[PDB]
Amino acid sequence: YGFQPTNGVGYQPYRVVVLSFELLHAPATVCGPKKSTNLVKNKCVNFNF
Amino acid sequence: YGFQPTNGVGYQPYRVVVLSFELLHAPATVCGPKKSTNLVKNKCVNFNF
Repeated sequence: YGFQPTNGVGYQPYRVVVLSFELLHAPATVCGPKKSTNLVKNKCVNFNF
Repeated sequence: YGFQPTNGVGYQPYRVVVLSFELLHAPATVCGPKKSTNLVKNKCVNFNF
């Protein structure tokens, strides 16, 4: 490449990262800040197990 | 000014410094990177006093 600070757009260097990840194949182990709550029973509730 | 990294030449910021010299009126105190020599006399020589 010929990266020079005087070059116009379409020639300046860009930094690129691609994120790939499997939806589900096993016990998942990568995810963010969801607060693990307690456990309730014998009631109609919604859950995010 | 509207300096943006996407701006083309003729709009990116430039840094400028100007140096002005007075042409000597007193014992000078800003000399070049020269080294002095011993003093001779009674001989045809050239000098840089």
